Amino acid sequence: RRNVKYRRVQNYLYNVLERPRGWAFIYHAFVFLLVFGCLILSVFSTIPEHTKLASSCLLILEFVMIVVFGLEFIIRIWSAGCCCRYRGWQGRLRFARKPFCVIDTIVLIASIAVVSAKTQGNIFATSALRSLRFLQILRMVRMDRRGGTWKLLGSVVYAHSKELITAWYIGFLVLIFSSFLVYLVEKDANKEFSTYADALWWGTITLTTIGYGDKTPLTWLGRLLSAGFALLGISFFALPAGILGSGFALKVQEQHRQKHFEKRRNPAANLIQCVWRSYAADTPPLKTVIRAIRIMKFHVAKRKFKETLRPYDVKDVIEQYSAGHLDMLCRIKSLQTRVDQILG
Amino acid sequence: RRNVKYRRVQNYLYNVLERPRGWAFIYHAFVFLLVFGCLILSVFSTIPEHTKLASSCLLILEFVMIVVFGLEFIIRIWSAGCCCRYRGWQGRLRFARKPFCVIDTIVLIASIAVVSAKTQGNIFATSALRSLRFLQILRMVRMDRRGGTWKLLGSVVYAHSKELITAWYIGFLVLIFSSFLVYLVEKDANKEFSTYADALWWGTITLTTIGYGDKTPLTWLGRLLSAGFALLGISFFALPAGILGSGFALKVQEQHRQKHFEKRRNPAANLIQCVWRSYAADTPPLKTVIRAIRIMKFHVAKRKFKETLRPYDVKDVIEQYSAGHLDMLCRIKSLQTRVDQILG
Amino acid sequence: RRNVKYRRVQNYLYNVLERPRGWAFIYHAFVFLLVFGCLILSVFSTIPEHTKLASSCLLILEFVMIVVFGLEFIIRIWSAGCCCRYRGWQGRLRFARKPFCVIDTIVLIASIAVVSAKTQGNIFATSALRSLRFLQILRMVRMDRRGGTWKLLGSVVYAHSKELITAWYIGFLVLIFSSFLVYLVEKDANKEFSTYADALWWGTITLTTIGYGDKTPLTWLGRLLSAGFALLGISFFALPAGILGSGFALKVQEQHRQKHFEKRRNPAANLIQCVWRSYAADTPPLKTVIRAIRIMKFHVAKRKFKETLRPYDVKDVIEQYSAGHLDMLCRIKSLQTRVDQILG
Amino acid sequence: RRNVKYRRVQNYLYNVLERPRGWAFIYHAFVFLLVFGCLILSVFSTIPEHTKLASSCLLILEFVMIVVFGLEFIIRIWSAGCCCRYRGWQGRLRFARKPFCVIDTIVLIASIAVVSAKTQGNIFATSALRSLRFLQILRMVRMDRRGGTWKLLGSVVYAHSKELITAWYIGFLVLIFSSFLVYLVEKDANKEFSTYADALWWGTITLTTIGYGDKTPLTWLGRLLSAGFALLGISFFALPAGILGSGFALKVQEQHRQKHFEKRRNPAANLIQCVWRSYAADTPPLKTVIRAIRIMKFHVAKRKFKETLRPYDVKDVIEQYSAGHLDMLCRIKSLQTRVDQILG
Amino acid sequence: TEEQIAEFKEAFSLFDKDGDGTITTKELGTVMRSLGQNPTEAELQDMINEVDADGNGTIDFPEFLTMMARKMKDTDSEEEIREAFRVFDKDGNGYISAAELRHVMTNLGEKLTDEEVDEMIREADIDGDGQVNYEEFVQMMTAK
Amino acid sequence: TEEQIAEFKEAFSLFDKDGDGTITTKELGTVMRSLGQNPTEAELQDMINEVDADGNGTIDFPEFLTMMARKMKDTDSEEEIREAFRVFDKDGNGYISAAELRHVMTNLGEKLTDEEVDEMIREADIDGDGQVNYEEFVQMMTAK
Amino acid sequence: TEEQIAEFKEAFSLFDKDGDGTITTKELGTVMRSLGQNPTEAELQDMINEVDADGNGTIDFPEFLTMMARKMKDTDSEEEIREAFRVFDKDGNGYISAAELRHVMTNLGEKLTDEEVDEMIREADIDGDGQVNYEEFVQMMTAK
Amino acid sequence: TEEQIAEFKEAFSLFDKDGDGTITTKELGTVMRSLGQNPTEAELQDMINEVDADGNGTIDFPEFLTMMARKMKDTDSEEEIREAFRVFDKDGNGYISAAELRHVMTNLGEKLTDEEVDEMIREADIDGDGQVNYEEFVQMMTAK
Repeated sequence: RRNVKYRRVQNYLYNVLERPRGWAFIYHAFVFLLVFGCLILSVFSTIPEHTKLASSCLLILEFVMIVVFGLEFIIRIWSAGCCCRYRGWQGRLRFARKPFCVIDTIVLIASIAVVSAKTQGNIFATSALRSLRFLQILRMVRMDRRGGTWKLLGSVVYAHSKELITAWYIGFLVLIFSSFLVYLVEKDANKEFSTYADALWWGTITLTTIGYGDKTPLTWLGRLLSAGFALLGISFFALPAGILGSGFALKVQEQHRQKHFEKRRNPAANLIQCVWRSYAADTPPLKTVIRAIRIMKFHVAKRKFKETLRPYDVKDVIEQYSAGHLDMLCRIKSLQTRVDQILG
Repeated sequence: RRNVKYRRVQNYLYNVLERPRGWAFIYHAFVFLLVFGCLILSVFSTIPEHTKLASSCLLILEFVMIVVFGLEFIIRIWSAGCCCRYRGWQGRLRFARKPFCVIDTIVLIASIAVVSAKTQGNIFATSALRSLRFLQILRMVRMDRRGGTWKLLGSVVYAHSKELITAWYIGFLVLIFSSFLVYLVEKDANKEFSTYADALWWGTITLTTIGYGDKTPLTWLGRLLSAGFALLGISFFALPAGILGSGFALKVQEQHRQKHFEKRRNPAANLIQCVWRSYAADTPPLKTVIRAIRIMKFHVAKRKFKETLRPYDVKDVIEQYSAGHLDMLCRIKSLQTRVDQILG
Repeated sequence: RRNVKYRRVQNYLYNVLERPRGWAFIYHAFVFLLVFGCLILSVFSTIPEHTKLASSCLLILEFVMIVVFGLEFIIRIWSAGCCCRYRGWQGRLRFARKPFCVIDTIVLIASIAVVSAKTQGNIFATSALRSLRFLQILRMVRMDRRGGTWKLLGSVVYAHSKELITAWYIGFLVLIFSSFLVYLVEKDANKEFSTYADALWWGTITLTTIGYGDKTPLTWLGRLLSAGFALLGISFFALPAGILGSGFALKVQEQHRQKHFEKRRNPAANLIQCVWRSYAADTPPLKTVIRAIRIMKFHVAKRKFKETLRPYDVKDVIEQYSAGHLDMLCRIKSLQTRVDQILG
Repeated sequence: RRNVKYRRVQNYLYNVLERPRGWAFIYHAFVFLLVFGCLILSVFSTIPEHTKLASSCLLILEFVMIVVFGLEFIIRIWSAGCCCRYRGWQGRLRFARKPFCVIDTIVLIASIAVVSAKTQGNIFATSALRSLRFLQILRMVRMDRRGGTWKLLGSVVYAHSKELITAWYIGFLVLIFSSFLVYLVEKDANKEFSTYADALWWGTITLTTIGYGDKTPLTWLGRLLSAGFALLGISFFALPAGILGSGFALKVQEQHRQKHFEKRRNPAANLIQCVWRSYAADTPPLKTVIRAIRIMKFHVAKRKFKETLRPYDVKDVIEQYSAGHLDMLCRIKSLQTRVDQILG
Repeated sequence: TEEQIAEFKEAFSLFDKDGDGTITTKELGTVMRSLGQNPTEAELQDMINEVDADGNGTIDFPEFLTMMARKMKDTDSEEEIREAFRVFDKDGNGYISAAELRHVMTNLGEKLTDEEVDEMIREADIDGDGQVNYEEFVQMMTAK
Repeated sequence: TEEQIAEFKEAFSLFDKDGDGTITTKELGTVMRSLGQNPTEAELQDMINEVDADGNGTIDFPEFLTMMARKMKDTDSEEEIREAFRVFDKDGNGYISAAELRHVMTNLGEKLTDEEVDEMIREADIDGDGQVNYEEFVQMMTAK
Repeated sequence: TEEQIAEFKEAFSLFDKDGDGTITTKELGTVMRSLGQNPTEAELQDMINEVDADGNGTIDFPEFLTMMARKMKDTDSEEEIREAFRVFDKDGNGYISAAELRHVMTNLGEKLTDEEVDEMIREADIDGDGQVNYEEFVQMMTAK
Repeated sequence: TEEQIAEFKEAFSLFDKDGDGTITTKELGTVMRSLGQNPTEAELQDMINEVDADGNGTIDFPEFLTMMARKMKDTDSEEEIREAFRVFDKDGNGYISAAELRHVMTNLGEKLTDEEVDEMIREADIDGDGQVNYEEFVQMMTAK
């Protein structure tokens, strides 16, 4: 019973750590807050008036973070043995060779060295701690598995590359032209439109709707031109956010519809059954022939799985309809051929 | 005739109050304005120059609100007897046990106590009234039935959780990096970029397009970096609004298409007919057997209703197509089997 | 030949005026610019430094506008006789009874009276002209036929009423809470957060991303709270624009797909043919019976047209599929019944 | 072998230059940066304090740009001979007659003349160089083939013309009304709301969310009106960006679905085969008749290609379904006619 | 009034042919068979569904009286006929071409005899380069 | 308890008719054939799938005991019946019309005898202009 | 001109074979049957619809004269043939592979004899590692 | 090497049975008919399409040598088998239940004998409350 409970608790910990799902996310949320708090405290340590209490709080929270993080590292290393891929000392070393595991252990060691340096309290140590207080963000970086956020953003951006390039190109042209016209009408009356660089800064601040107010047109012709070009360029500069948001929402809807279905179940069952038959396969030459046939079927099932790796889409339903229509049509052709042979 | 008119007017009042539809919303709109007005007046009572007339208007409007609200409470309690679920004194007590009904009655009592305290006009009473003038907003809170707005927002946010997290994560990274670079290039020339916290405040104000103007880069390198990072981070920070708006619109379109259809009509008819048969069911042991059979059919119809609670979607139409295709194919298989038996 | 050319030119003018299409829009664009110019000039007449030349230009442009507009009014009245619905003096009077025609003629008369008053140049006349220079915008108002823009906006808003109400409600709650917290943390250090009304003004300016900068938090805790609540509430306040834009785009796509098809052609042909048969219908009692039958068919075709007034949608294609499936299934049922009778 | 390698390298260079795809875009990206850098340097040459080093850097970069650009021009002219359409000296002249090729060569000549004038260093030459430093942007302009960005923007804008006009019209009305009301309530207390033009400028700055802060309402009634009209008009002014972004995303999704399919393959094969048959076609009068028949089939295949130039859409799948349904129905009609003849 | 009701009663005498007072599918099927209109069960049932409102399949005498007492010269009839004609309009010029209408009437919808095609060609003005407006047609057929 | 189990055992004695202890498709098909209910293989198999959870096609005696020991007077039954009735509600007024229910019951869903239509018409109050509420019906049928 | 019209008339003499002056479905069906091209009613009717514009089913002599007097060496023909060839292009390199074209021509579209496959293989340059450009093919076939 | 090629040649001697050197549909259909595997034309043709790359329908001897010389103990095989097993995973706990796998193997996909079900039940550890991990199965079957 001891082995069963050991493996069950190991699997539960490996689940809550490496493959979060549902309430497990709670834990990660907690750790995120912790990291975030540290960052905030670091930001509050750069303010000369608040540096004292912020530094003390950062020391206490740095200790707490060290304890909790090392505990998490040890628990993750232990729970890596839930799956036999990382079982044993060799398997644990293979787990420790993962890039994010090595990133976590160097972050831990850097934090330990930071604590030791603060205990020493040297000037070079103080500069090193000020520089290395930023390393904690790497943990937050580790959260998205294999850069999922970056991959999703890149996929959506690349899908809409032409539209984004169009929006930015026309917005840049509008910016240049509007800045030049406002510069021409505002040269002599406004001292903040002395050069074209000033007008370009004003146009960038205006068409982005930032509106600092450090530069503003004072002449009425300048204000009319600013209003018209503001309407145009403001419409143009907000375009990328709308394009990307609508693309994200459409992708989410498509993923929901796709997930709703299920495709790889049959190829997975075929792979499992052919693997089982090949495993059970081992005159004796005829038995070896059967083994080869089973391995051949295994390779076919593997290729079918590989080709079904692609998710469902409109072409899949279209070709399913085509297959059904062709089957019906050919079967009715055979039926009427038989019926006319009967009549003939 | 008196009972019929009594029940009809009770149903009409219960409809306009508890289940608004069409012109009934007018009434609710009116009450909303009333509540809103009170809030505005309270806001105008905190201004020392306008506190006198605002307080007098708030007293008069508080009285009017008391009269109208108590009238609405009494009418709602009376109209709760339209449905037999809340008929009788026990049913009216059960209606009064509803959480929003008890919230409404404690709000009423608090307003009455506020009026009484103003009649007394004590200093502690004055502080209590200043604190409790905010309780009226709970009525406005009661409007969405069972937190419909919160549930809709949560559903849409959870559906797009990965995209929102991606947008916020990349925007936060852009904010950090841009603030650090602008801080580096603006340290010595600008006194409002003295610390990294100042640069972070500037970056938060800039990338959100708020643009207060209290902090702005003065160096030309700082302005170039600000322009580029402004374009990038501004695109990133507006992403959640676009994502959620497109998700809301897609959900509205899907709901329109779904509502267009009708699914639960047949299971509802089955439930009604089996309930009626079981009701009419009550050798005598054979009649009891028939009663048990009818209750069994009732349970099956109930389970069918429960499984059809889910609304229409792409899987429903796909499986309907699959059923139709399979029926056609099998029927033609039988047809050609018969025809080849005839020919054979 | 004179009558044919007369009617053709009348139809061409009525087309370019009342039912613009393609290059005809050019003309309307021109008139729009003219009206817009007048408005701009009026705006430039309120500036004391520019009032002289702006008033002179407005007089000249007012004359030009009078000439062109009266010409357009006369041409529209003349071209109303293209269709026999407005032919003759009675038909022209019926055309002149249209609400926008009477609006146009009162605008013309008001402009003529304005010119006459300027010729008189009285003080009361000057005030009347200053007040009535705004009436020209009614022409621009006349452009959308029967308030098409208002109807489209209302339809889309009503379709998304729940989502917009959710967005505004949660945004208002976030505004209230954030303003209260920033007021609490900014009471003693900032003189522009003296009262809660000041904090509410700041929150409204901030969460809308207007960012005037007249009120800004100076304390670091206030800045942190402002940043967090800014991210949240800014996401919330931009939601209605995204929701409505995505709704508009989805409606445009649906309208494109719907228009792509054609539904009312067959009911229109049925109506035309039954009208023709009834017209040609006029023993004699049997002929009267045939006339009654043709009028009966005409009423049926009219009802079919009325029910097909609704545009295509998902229910139409679904019911077409259902009809096709049922026809196939019943026909195959009959086929196999015949085949089993043959075998039996 | 020399000819084969010559043609292969010519094709590779013509591909990377005129028809970029994949890693070839890298090169274009590089050139874009170069052009962009020049522009930035020109902007930095208008600043009097930075004009010296910026001018020196612009001279060096102008030289580098000249060398690289002339090299690109020569390589493009040479690689134009990859396709036989531009082979030979006549073909190279025809290639040089392309509008963007002539634009590139006049840009090159203008840059050479600019360098020569700087070598001369005349005052009129200095003014000419200051004016003509902007010509480089024409290269960046050349990037989109035949104004693809402009055509895409125009198509999407025209598709959503009614919605954009509605949004702008209602936003303009809200702007006018809100500006007038704020002007009325702010006339006497605020010196920046002296005239209605000032109020219109404030409303334009506010409803666009620019928020310069140069004009802001100081009275509390003005602030309440500003808040309400700000919510309304801000929702209205951001509408075009959302509409156009959602339209772009929907168009991208539709293009993905359309591209997923393939339509013109069969008409292309038909055109190729009929062209081949007509080519091979050349009693002898009968052979000429066969040649005419093959040319007739070629014309039919050409017309089929022209009609299939239109991309896939909902009407195509609908008519495919209609054809399949009609084929099934008619075939079953024939089948049952035969079966009833057998039974009869 | 009296002439109208007399005509209605003398028509219904032949329509019903007995004291039943109701018209069945066969009751009017015989009428269309006498005129050679080739009645069909589907079209007759669709007509039946176009009169009744309860689905009982029987045309009530009060329902017939109510539905027939009113005339076809209604306000919305003009708009509906105008829209139906506009369905077959090219570029929205308010005219129906000779060739276009000749093709549409015979081919699209229920077929029409070419004799009646020559009839409506000669009924309208042959002048105007073979172009006829349809608004006057709607005006004259709405009020009869 | 004792009366309940005695009734259940005496009912299952006729339901099973032997010592098998399990009911097959034919075992209850004979029961419905005796009552003239016209049993069908598809509906019987759908009922079978509505009891078992393993797909073996046999109704287990412990499964029958568990599924039958509980009563139909559950809390969620009232809500489900209320929603089912609301499916056939017009404008959400909480009443079922005489004509509307008369049409729906006989036509929609499984057909019902007009005798039972008169039965439920006379069972409810004939007053109230022929309008009957259904909430009391749900209340009385949920708890029996 | 004179040679062209003489050739056209002597061809139409065999095409028509009498004084009718019009070609029916059977009129050219006999021509394709003489050459063993296996004419079909569907393809013949599709060809007929590809010439006429009124739908009457008869090819008018003036229509034939107009459609045939013009030549196939038009400007847009080059672009259309270029696009058709580009449909069967890999990576947009402007060349058609020997194996790719050999498979596509015989399998895709109307089948072609392998004899003509060897014919076009030997017609083009066998050098170049079995790769042939198609732009020159479009150039030579557009202007003949 | 020598043992491997000797085994391959002695297997292909029975596979081919003559000097043709190629396997047709009937050539292996006879092999599966001898073993009672019920060969089918569709599955045999699908297998044929799974080996060749030119579509000629003949399995080339060099193609067989290349495809067979490589072994199934590849790196991506482990990932593909892991994903296939994960397809039949509940809540992603990395284990396959006894009842779940027993139902899936026999019912879903190609049917399996219950004898082999008892075989794999007894092959794995009967302890652990009837739960068996599949990662070790992938590890042992990937490298054999």
